[PDB]
Amino acid sequence: TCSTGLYTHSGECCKACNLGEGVAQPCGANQTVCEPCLDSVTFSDVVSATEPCKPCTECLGLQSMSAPCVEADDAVCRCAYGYYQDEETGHCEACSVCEVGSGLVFSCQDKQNTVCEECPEGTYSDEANHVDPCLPCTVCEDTERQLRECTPWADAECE
Amino acid sequence: TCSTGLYTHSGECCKACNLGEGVAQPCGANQTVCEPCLDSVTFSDVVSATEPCKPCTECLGLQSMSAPCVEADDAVCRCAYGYYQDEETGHCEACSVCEVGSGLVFSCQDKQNTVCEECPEGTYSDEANHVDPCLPCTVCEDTERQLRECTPWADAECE
Amino acid sequence: KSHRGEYSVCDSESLWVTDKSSAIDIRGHQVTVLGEIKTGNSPVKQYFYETRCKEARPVKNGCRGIDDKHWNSQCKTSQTYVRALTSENNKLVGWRWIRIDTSCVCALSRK
Amino acid sequence: KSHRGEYSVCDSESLWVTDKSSAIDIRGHQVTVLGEIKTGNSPVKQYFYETRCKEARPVKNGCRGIDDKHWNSQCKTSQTYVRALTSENNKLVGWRWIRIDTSCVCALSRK
Ligand SMILES: *[C@@H]1O[C@H](CO)[C@@H](O)[C@H](O)[C@H]1NC(C)=O
Ligand SMILES: *[C@@H]1O[C@H](CO)[C@@H](O)[C@H](O)[C@H]1NC(C)=O
Repeated sequence: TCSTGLYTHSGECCKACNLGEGVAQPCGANQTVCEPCLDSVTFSDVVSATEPCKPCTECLGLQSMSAPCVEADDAVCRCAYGYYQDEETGHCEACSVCEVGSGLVFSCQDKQNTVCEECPEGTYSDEANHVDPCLPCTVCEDTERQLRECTPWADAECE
Repeated sequence: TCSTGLYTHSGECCKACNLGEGVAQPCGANQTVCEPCLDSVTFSDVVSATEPCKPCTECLGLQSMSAPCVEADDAVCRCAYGYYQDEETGHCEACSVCEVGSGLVFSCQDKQNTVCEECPEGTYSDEANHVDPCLPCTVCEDTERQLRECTPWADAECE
Repeated sequence: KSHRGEYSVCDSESLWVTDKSSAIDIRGHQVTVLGEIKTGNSPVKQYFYETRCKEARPVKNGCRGIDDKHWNSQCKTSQTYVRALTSENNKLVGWRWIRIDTSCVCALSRK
Repeated sequence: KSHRGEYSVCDSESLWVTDKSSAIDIRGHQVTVLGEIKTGNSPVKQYFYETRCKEARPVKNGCRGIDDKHWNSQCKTSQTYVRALTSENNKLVGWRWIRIDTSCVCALSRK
């Protein structure tokens, strides 16, 4: 019971709304009414007797959703494909590319930018992106004769 | 209504238990009673005023399940991995293997037995199974001197 | 997954699909996919986690790391079965197994 | 399943998994997996369609069709997310996204 009082959070009197629920009617003179949060529109991640269900956060812009707003949790946004979360600021830069003559070591993903190497010998990279490693040179069988020798920026060419 | 009568299948009087439901009690004195079939244990794939829910069939032996028994459909069994349904008989033999020197063309499918080819030149197969095609021969680069030349049954071997 | 000293042969992308309205079930029929699922009762939304190929050709010929000298190759989105609350011609609401995009795999063919 | 002319780099198998009792959800917690789903009338059994690699190394060195001269390779089973009726320490029953085995893919590493 709680005739007109409100003695609150853990303070027994008024009921709290548990996870997945928010307050619809507070402790008025009557007691607190809870109502279920609406899956993927509303969430409550808190046990509280004042908190309404909160609106689901939207991952916008350079962000993607990696976990859906659900009845007890806000969505988790993460920086989208081609970007990483640069600590030394709030935001998210484009993932650096491994230029021509260079290729992938560590992918670009969380707080972590692309890590590239310059192609070691007998490998080449002829593009600039953040997803190709250095590729092994085409070697050429006695039967064909190569024009171009392999170079860090371009495969050998053959026939 | 059907006082004591039973005028049946499409003859209106007695109700029929629809798909996914079976008869609990027939037109006895009273109207027929339907109860719903239990997902994955029982099913009714028929509209009827006599038929109870039927027990799910079990895929056994040389058989796997490829569609689960559900409320309106028996399980569907097919011949397991490594076997095919042999028309000229009831059941299912082992898929033939592509012997040494031979490799896969068409996989051992449903009613379809493995189809193999003897390996064309510059390819080999050193195993006997029903899943490998002929593999291309290792060629040996200017540097290396191979002992074994490639053969349909074994790759060239190199140092 | 993640990565360390390794690369995929084919590259894939994921997404949440919130507006799927019809699908092909396991018995090969066309069914309708409900937008939600009645519970005790706050309804939960029906949506799907899907993954497909980024492209068909990560590098020049097809899949990364294939001996393109002796094989053609291609990254193909493959599907798998997931359960969905569904109806057929608006009449038989219930759960059915349906095909959705779930991975990206390399398919070979000989030259 | 598959078709004609082509081969997989890695081989997979599928199965209906009926006895899964706990999984890891998308928030990375451990959750109990209910054995059924209460409907209006009849409960429906909760099980899963899973698929995994037949083996790590289909041919001698790893994945079918890889230039094994220049790469190591391996068939790895990958997971994806599927929805499941779940509870956490028996107390918050509802739908949650969980990881299950869904495909087999080839991973490369340089020699
Ligand atoms: C206060 O609480 C009671 C019990 O829930 C409710 O039925 C009543 O209508 C409320 N007060 C009024 C008079 O509206
Ligand atoms: C005959 O049908 C009615 C309608 O459901 C049922 O309730 C009644 O019990 C039945 N007769 C008897 C006495 O079993």
